[PDB]
Amino acid sequence: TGYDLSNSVFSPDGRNFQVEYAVKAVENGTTSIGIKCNDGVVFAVEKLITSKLLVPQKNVKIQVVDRHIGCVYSGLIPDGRHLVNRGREEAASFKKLYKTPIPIPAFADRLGQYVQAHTLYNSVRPFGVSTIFGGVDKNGAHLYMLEPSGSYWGYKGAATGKGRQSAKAELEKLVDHHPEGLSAREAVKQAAKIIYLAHEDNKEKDFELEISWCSLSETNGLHKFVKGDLLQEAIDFAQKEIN
Amino acid sequence: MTDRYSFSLTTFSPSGKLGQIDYALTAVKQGVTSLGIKATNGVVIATEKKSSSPLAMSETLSKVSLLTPDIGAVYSGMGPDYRVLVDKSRKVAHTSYKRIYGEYPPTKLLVSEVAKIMQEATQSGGVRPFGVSLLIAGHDEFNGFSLYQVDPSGSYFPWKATAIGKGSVAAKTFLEKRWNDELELEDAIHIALLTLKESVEGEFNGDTIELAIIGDENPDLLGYTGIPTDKGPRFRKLTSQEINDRLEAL
Amino acid sequence: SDPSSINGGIVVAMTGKDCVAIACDLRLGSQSLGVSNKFEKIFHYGHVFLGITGLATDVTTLNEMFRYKTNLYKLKEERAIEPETFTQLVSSSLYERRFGPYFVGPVVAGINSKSGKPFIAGFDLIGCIDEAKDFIVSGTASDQLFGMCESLYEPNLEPEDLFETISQALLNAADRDALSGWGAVVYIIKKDEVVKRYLKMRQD
Amino acid sequence: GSRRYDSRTTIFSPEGRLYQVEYALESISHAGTAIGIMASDGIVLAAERKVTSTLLEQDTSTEKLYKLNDKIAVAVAGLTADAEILINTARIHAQNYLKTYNEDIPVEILVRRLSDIKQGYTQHGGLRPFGVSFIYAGYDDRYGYQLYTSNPSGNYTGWKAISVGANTSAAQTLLQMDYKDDMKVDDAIELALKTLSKTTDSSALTYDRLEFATIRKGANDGEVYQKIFKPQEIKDILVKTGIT
Amino acid sequence: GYDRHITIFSPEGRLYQVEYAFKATNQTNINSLAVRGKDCTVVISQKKVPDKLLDPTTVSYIFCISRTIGMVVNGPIPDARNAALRAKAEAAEFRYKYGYDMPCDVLAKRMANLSQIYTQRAYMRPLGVILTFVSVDEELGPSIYKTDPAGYYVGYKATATGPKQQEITTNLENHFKKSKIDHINEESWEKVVEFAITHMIDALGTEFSKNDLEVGVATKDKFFTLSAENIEERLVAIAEQ
Amino acid sequence: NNYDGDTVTFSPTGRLFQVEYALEAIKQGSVTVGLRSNTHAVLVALKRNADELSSYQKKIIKCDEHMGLSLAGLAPDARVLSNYLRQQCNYSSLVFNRKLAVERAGHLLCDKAQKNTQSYGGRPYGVGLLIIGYDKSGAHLLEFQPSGNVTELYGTAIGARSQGAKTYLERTLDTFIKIDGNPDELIKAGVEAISQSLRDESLTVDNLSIAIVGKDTPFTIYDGEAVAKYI
Amino acid sequence: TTIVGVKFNNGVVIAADTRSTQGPIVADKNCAKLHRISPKIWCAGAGTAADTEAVTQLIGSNIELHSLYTSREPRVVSALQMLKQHLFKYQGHIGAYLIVAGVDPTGSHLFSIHAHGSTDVGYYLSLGSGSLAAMAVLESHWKQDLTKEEAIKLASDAIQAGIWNDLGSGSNVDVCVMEIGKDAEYLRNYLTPNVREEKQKSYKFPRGTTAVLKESIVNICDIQEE
Amino acid sequence: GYDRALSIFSPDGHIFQVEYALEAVKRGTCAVGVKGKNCVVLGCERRSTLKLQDTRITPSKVSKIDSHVVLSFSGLNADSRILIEKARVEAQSHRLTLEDPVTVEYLTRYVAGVQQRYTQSGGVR
Amino acid sequence: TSIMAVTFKDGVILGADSRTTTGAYIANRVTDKLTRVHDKIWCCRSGSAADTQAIADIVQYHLELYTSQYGTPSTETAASVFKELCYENKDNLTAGIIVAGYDDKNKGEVYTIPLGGSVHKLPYAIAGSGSTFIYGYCDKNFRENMSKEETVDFIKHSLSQAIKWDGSSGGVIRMVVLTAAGVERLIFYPDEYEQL
Ligand SMILES: *C(=O)[C@@H](C(C)C)[C@@H](O)C(=O)N[C@H](C(=O)N[C@H](C(=O)O)[C@@H](C)CC)C(C)C
Ligand SMILES: *C(=O)[C@@H](C(C)C)[C@@H](O)C(=O)N[C@H](C(=O)N[C@H](C(=O)O)[C@@H](C)CC)C(C)C
Ligand SMILES: [Cl-]
Ligand SMILES: [Mg+2]
Ligand SMILES: [Mg+2]
Ligand SMILES: [Mg+2]
Ligand SMILES: [Mg+2]
Repeated sequence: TGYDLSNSVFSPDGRNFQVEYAVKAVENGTTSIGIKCNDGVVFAVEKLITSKLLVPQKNVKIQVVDRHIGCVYSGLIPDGRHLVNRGREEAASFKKLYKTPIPIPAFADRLGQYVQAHTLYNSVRPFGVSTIFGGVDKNGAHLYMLEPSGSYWGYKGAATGKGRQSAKAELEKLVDHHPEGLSAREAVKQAAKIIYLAHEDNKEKDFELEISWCSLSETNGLHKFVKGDLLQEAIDFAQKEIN
Repeated sequence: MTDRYSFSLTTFSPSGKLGQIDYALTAVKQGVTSLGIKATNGVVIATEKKSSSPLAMSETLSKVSLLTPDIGAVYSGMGPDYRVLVDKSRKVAHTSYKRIYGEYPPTKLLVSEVAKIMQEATQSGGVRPFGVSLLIAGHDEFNGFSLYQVDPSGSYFPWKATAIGKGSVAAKTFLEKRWNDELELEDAIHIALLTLKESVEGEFNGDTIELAIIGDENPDLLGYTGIPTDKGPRFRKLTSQEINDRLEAL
Repeated sequence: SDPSSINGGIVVAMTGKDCVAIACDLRLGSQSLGVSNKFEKIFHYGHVFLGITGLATDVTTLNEMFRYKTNLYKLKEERAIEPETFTQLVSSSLYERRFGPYFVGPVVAGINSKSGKPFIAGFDLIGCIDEAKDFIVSGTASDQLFGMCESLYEPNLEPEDLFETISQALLNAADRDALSGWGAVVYIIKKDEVVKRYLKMRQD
Repeated sequence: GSRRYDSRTTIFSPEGRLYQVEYALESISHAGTAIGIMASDGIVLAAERKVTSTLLEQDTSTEKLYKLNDKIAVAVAGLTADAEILINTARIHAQNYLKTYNEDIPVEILVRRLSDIKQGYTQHGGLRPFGVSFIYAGYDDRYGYQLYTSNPSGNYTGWKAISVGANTSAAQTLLQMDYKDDMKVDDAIELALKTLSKTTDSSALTYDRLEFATIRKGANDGEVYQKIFKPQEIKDILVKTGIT
Repeated sequence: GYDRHITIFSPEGRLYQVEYAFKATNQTNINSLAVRGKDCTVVISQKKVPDKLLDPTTVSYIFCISRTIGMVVNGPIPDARNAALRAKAEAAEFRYKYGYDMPCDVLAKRMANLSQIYTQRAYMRPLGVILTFVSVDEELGPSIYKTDPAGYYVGYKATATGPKQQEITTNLENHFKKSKIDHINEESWEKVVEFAITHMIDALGTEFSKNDLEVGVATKDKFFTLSAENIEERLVAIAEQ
Repeated sequence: NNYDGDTVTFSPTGRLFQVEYALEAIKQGSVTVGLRSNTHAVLVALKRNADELSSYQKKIIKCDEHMGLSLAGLAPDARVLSNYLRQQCNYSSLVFNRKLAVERAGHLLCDKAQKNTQSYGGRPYGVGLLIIGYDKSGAHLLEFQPSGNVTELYGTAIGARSQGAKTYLERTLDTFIKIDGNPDELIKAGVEAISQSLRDESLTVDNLSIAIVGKDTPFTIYDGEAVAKYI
Repeated sequence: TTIVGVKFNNGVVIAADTRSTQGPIVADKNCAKLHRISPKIWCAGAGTAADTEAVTQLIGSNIELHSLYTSREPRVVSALQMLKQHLFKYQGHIGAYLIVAGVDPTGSHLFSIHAHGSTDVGYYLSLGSGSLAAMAVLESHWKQDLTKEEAIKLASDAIQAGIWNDLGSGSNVDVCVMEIGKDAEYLRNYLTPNVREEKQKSYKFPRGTTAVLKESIVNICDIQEE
Repeated sequence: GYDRALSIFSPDGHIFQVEYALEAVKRGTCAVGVKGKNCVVLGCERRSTLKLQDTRITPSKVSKIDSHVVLSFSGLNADSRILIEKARVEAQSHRLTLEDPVTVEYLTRYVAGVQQRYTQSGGVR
Repeated sequence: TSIMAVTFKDGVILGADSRTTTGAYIANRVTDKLTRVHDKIWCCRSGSAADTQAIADIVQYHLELYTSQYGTPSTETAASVFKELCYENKDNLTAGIIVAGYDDKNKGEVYTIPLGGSVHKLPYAIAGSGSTFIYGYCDKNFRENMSKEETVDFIKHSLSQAIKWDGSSGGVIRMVVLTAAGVERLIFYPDEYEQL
């Protein structure tokens, strides 16, 4: 034994225990989801209200990369911010050289290679976040989820954090019951519901809902936050479904 | 990131042993048998092509390598370590000799350069020693024919004939009884094939044996005429057919 | 201003039957001012002889450099360097200063100890090799030496005849150059004896 | 991080010794014996090759006696590959000094340099020390004939006669017994061989197991010759002195 | 026992971190196969999509390195993508510096040499992947060269990688014992893909739908992967004889 | 236990012990309170002395005319992070003729603290900060933890016995948020809040440290007889 | 300097003159302007003679190492890319103008490379002070589908044009023939059209003609034994 | 470069590497210094375990730093050479910039400064 | 050097002369000034042969590596990589480059990069010393959405005039046609285009 004390050490199994320990920090975090719709993507996240002293709508968690990509993460929040900062450098250098805004698959591999690099050496610690991200490019909508190991795939729906099993089940129903696809406005409503349903795992403290979207029709293929009347409409729909 | 292993991974133990060099020599012992014999008019180096799978094409894996037109190398131990040493050995023959003196290094000096690379893996920060022993055979105008062994420590010794790896102890005894100072090259090849048969379990033919000589100049292998002082390489790898012909007179 | 003609001086080398000859004047100047009549321009590293004309600081530096390099060569190779190999070392050494060169005109002369073959070579300041059969010339009176050598020289001269030819080539070329003269030295080189003769010449 | 795997090669023991130096000296004690003897008219270097084979090419072999310049030679005890790194450094220092001052390097200046390089590997860098001890035999026009030794610590000392490697305790007692100040080179040759003959772990001392060298003013008039003895010349001196 | 944590020799002369990296190789539970035709090289790999939420079009272990070279990986995807990006970079730099397309066997040697360094230098860990490189080389013709975490590489007539490699290996060994030739004697690549899929079915004892396989094909001057519908046409031809 | 030797090592339950140990240094530090209305933002700090001969350790640092923080934990680390905020505030003014937004100041402190939690050799910061400011979107109060977590609040407290002040502010939330255009009453509410965290000792003239920033009020610190008014 | 390259049916031929000049003075009457990069890849070099030899030996060395690494015979396009990228880096300060030719697995090739790093393709090329004299002969007599015998004739005729009409060129013609599936033949002094006539007089001196101050034996031998 | 902190504090407020360096000095041959009214004398021990020594060439225990200052030592001989060299260089540097030889106090302060620096620098003992 | 790129209905056509000069001496009379950076992205080179060859080689490398990672690059992306090299190394380069390419989405596109390193997207572009003499002709005769035969005639007639008046231009007129159908090379000899 001792194989789990140092990063980049293969156990006799062929496992990197330090990466597996990072996943535990992710599992410990709040619930965050992603839904791929007809012409775009929707992101949502659970924000635990620790105290009445927290200013509502102010501690924003979802982050924009370039103008077309949304990122949301569960686990160590600072680690997520560090990864998005790197993401913004990658997207800036791509646009500087190639002119076109970075495609989503291209962007995914930039984060992927960077996170994978933090499993190659004992001088660094793996990332304590799973990141759900995506947006709209020239080839249409793309949703991705990226784990501490550097592993990422494309998703129809994605979920991570404490309420992930609950969320995954609700996402699996939508995929089966809508093979022709889901509209952007529908996906915002369904996103609100799934966070409310996933809140049963964090039922001790009350929470604040936060949604964002990129849609070719609804936002012109730019990342925007859901605000005001459209946010309240999605909260009302979510509150109706739990009762 | 940064390489934060700036300290030695090979140190002296209380008994005065260098552990990582001893363990490297153990890895060499587990490796397949290779040998070298020096004749009056040439040198022969030989080894078994231990094929990992029959689907593998063993012609694509070269255990006997040209370093310069007049110097060849064979090994026992870890093949990958040997491959990168052959790359570094070829480059250092140019950078630290041919680019300065306009001629290929003599056998003893190239050996010295390979030894120096292997010594540095024994003392430099954050590296393990090379897990190979090399046998280097060569010719040069002022020293004639020569055969050298190089160990993981960086130590090198000249030999009349020797063997390294799996069945070295038995092979060296066989060579001591057969070797004299009046051997022709054909006689040394005959002895090399006899010696190598003892250490081989399975098939013994031109497809499972790798054998090269340092002999006469080969003008047919030079690739151009018109310069009288360039008469071609002394290193020649024997063909599958050329080995099988000498196995009938065995 | 021109570094190759501040200090002045000349070297010439020739081949004969089983022998080579190399010769130089002894002058060092500061342009018009004569400074030294004892500045020899021929050096040797074992049986290989090197003449160097041009800027005197560089002549001295390059001699010190090739002594250093041939000393280490002998310790590692366990034998004296040969003329053919030394020629390649001079070429390499000069070309590594391609964009900041030594202002010199080197000349190699010697007999290969194994083959017995007479060998001479010349170089430009960045190390290009001229390996002539007949003769090599270098320095501020190189034009004058080309004229003397091209008429006086014949192949396969005996050592004592070759001495007269190279001596007369140097002396008469030196006397038509303002920056060469003030004495002269001739080396006659055979496979296992070398004779060094100082020549009597006009001191103006 | 990396700290976990660091041996810390440059630290003191609670007793104030350098672990790696002490363990390197233990390594050297198992190496073939090398002897240096200084006489009025020259110096002798003798050394024993370690358990050889009948198939080792002896005439082209050199593991023990190396030439540094035309006036200085060394006898090696320890890792040959480590010695060669240092030898090539010493050869360069000698030529650097000759280029700068246009005089051959005095023996003590060359010895101090090599010794200072060894010292550095004990105080900084976190690398293992060189597993080598040298006997320096040399001549210069200030102190004449000189013998020195250096060890992995980087400490060096001067000697009239000295041994390094295996069985130095036994060898130093035999030299201390038969050495005299008015001794000559021919006498010192005989003492060096007699000392190895008695201290060797081999059954008998033969030509194929020895390397031998002399630094004489036995060179026509006022100069110094280094002689690295050939296999046939070692065989002759073994018959002359009456050991075979 | 720190000789099991970093790439230094054990008393037996072994590198445990290299051996454990080989074990990571099989973590994906996927089997790959590579064979050579007359004019082509075919590589097939199992495709498993366990999650219904995954986009199946983005799940792949076959990579287009250059126009001529394809690479299939046996091992975790992060290390696979690490190796892929490096091979792509190396193949592009080669063309720029030396003015011709990097040969399959030379890329394999370079990637193997990189792997060798991770076994000798302590700060770098080995990649838990086995890289199978395929092309139709302009000098050597149809080519299969495979790399592992030890830094070993060799050429192959055909090869197999994964948990059930030995079963596939013996199946192929037996076929080449009968035919007594180094390749599949077939004109079209379509029939060489049909051979590859047939002999994988026989060896593993499982049937395959269009979504259960992933196919790559090397021809003269291009390497390409088949779509689900291109595989379905292959599976129909196998069933109809 | 085995996983607390350095910041580069996760525990089997996914914890970073070196960070949690740095978080402990804050709890040992002296209490400090932060609270704001719509017009003004206030810091109140209980300063700690070594003995009766010694001075009271300063707790409040000015970063710009419109921004500053109070500290609890290692004072030298607060000097490093406050110096970094002074520079980022200064860079914003010089390059963009723009006062640095309080929210963006939080984001920069978070990212600086994070780098020290993912790299070998270094150590986490051993201090917690309460940043107040008035920018283009009105009054703001932030809480910085050396984990990297920065949070925007109406009010809060950090240090020893901070929970008492934090409960009081949670009750008074609806009252003190409405104290607009009355600096004295907002400070009274801050002094009454920090009083809930005292035991044995009371607020004396060289004990108490108050700072305020607002609509037409530069960031100013009150010490000595300037805080006697509020005792 | 007069260098030419001529393509033929099954290969490429390269030719050059043998004169080296320092201003108006002929330094070398038998200069070698043909360089072997690899056994079947040769080039003719014009400009700074030290630069042509240095640049062909550096790339020739790297080509040999590359050939060993890839287990493949070297390609002309490789030598070309490596030469042009080196010369471009040094912005023309390395004064090497080369005609690069050879045979490899791809076929027979002929390129020109200028000191600044530009490359040209062609069936016939010429470089140096004699290029205009040589190119006049090539433009007059070159045709598609030349035989080997015709191409050596055309190449050596183009060099002769340079020898006679150009003051920067003289002495002899060097040729190198690179045919597909054959060893490259390097014909040093293929033509010798400029042998100096017998002199009118012998200038051999009587012995003792030169005045001598001092004689001494030089000690070339090492320090002696005994 | 090698950065490892070899000289560190222990729970009882001791620096063991510095204390173990004093143990090396204890092992060294005895050295003594006595100042009179108009002179100073430096006495040094030579251990008689080493005979067959050449006393002409063997490093002497007292070293001149300048024409007017001397340095003797006890401890590791190889270590002493590095302090003597640095001191001799600083002596000539002082003469070159101040146009006056070092005071004995100044030369001492310099050597002691070098010794101190090697107790809180990374990678050095 | 006379070079042009013209966009028509089915794609884009690149045209160039074949003359390289050292002073008044024609070093090469069969030069190919049309160079491939991708299957359907080509460029016209004007200025230093060494500089334009070096730039094209680096761009071909960048787009090969782009293709391996992100699939086929846009003509706009190719022009951007050319611009980056030309703009960031403006002090040490003499290169005027016309970038021409065919997408299926965007169809035929032409980008010109003059000395400064600026980029200009145009329906057609002319450059090199020869271009000065045909600004009048090209402006009067260019129409959008021409046929292949009309566009080959337009380029042939334009470069014919440029060659006639410019000593720096001459030899053959080379053309490269970029359409959905693929890549066609054309050559037109003096006896053909001189009598126009
Ligand atoms: C030939 O190029 C040179 C040989 C390699 C020694 C030498 O003959 C020479 O310098 N020739 C000069 C020459 O041809 N120069 C051409 C030229 O200037 O056209 C090169 C410099 C190419 C630019 C003659 C003497 C001008
Ligand atoms: C053509 O551009 C060159 C070929 C690519 C070799 C060559 O013929 C040449 O030197 N052309 C010059 C030229 O066109 N230069 C242009 C220009 O004049 O516009 C540069 C300024 C770059 C635009 C002729 C000889 C002037
Ligand atoms: Cl490599
Ligand atoms: Mg005169
Ligand atoms: Mg005069
Ligand atoms: Mg490793
Ligand atoms: Mg014209």
